[PDB]
Amino acid sequence: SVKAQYKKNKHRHSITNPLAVLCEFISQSIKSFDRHFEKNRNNALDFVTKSYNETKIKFDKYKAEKSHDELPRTFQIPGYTVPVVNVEVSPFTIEMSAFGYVFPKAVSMPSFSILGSDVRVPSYTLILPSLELPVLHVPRNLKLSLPDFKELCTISHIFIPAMGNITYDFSFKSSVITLNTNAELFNQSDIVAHLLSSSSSVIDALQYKLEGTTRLTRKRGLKLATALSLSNKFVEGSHNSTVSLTTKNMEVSVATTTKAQIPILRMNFKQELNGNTKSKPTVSSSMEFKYDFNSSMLYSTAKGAVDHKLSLESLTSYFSIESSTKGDVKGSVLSREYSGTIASEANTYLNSKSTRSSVKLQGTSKIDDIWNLEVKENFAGEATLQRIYSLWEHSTKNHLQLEGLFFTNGEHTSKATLELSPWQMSALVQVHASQPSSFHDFPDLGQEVALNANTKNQKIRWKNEVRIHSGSFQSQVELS
Amino acid sequence: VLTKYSQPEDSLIPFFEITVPESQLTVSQFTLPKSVSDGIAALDLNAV
Repeated sequence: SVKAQYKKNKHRHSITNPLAVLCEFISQSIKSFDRHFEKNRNNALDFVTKSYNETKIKFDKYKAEKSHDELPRTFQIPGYTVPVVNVEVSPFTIEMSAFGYVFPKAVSMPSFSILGSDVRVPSYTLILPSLELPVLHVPRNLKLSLPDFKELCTISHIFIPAMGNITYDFSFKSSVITLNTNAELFNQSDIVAHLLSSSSSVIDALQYKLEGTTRLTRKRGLKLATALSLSNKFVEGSHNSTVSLTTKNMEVSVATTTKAQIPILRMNFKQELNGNTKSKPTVSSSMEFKYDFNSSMLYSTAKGAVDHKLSLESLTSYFSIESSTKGDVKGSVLSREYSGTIASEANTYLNSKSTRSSVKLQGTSKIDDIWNLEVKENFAGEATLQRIYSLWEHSTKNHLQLEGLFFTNGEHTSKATLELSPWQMSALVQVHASQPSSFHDFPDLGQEVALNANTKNQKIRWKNEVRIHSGSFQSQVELS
Repeated sequence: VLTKYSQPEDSLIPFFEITVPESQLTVSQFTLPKSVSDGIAALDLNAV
């Protein structure tokens, strides 16, 4: 039996969209334009007054005007009407000064009458010096202001459908398997979706229950809450998502918990993410995972957990980001132990004056109790407006072989840094930390570099030392 | 801003050292996604 009916409702809810927000913003822009017009007219007047003073002597005093006179230019555009668009075009008059050459003449105009408002015809009043007299003066005090556009500030519709309920039920019958899933969706104005899947069978795995409800409300902004639960023998799924908008603040939370029931490999994981923004966003990130493994046939078993925590703080005063993770695992293989544990701390700091970031690592791990001590791959850095400092890859290592005659090697660098300040340049470097061992007394090394500069006070020290087998070497160089 | 006549220890050369003393500059606060205006126009982002 299959049902897919739909009581059709073709109506909608038309929410008027308030374009008035733009209608005031454009007015603010026009205000700025008007004041800038005043300033520009001031700047032009500064030149125009001097130009009038210059011209006076040539034009008004000396006989250089009013000969072969020309009538003032006045252009009239007759009015018009457009019934289809319902637009009344008022007559438009444009004037130029006949004296001189095409110099502007004062003009004023209203706007045309139109049906609807997609654009407002610009009415303007323009006053400028006329060359029909030698007198030139700019009306800074009369700034030009166009009519701000009101593009139907409230005539446009956000559509919220009035659809009826969507119903779909699936049901099948049989001796061994029985399935009945119902999905119901409600769309009056908000969204409420619920799903129910029912499976019954003679077989254990084929029998289960799944339930799902998703609820979104829009009357006062989008506020959603989704919860899912699974009832299965081998899978236990719990999932929780809820995004809520209270018309001012933003809440997000993810609470998912699900665990696997596989015999040989039992697993459990868990998700937490709660991004919240009351005034400054605050975000919590904690990821936790567990795993239980055992392969009897392979005689290999291991347990561990990889878990992470991220703290993020984007405060206006400063921005702090903190992250650290722990890769943890223990196991045994063919009666030989598998060791692994990785820990890291990442720390970054930012600010207008100073920023810092130091991340520490421990790769500590070993296989069958061999080749151990993966340690200290850390760094540190700091930057302030006053100075600069750096420490990069100080480390330490020592790895042992448990076969043969237990050869060892753990070569690594020693700490070495750099500090910079005004008038002072200091650079110290110590490196080559090595591990001698069997087979002719493997190398033992080290190296010291010292640089200190104070302009004419330049001191440089260098030293190398080498030890191997039955010989050794040491070199020294000094420049003071 | 000052100028000092000095004979540095690290340098045998006599010098006039023009020194600009440290300066702390106060950046005024400001509003963000509440309502923003820059002297040309004002927009209400919450209204938007």
